[PDB]
Amino acid sequence: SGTTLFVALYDYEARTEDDLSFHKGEKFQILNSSEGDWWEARSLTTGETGYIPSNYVAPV
Amino acid sequence: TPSLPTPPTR
Repeated sequence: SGTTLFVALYDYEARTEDDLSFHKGEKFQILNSSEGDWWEARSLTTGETGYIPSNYVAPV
Repeated sequence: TPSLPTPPTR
């Protein structure tokens, strides 16, 4: 309680080393959204952390 | 992978 999961709106294939790939519906906890467009996140599927394009997720 | 560098200014 007191936190929000995010969900992927679309599939995404990561292209750069620090980025996560994911499929539509995958759930995330956001770790840092303060440094621009690309948010640091943890996939709740894999447990991996990396950047995701913020326009590809929305709050649950 | 992914293999490409992440640009530091992104």
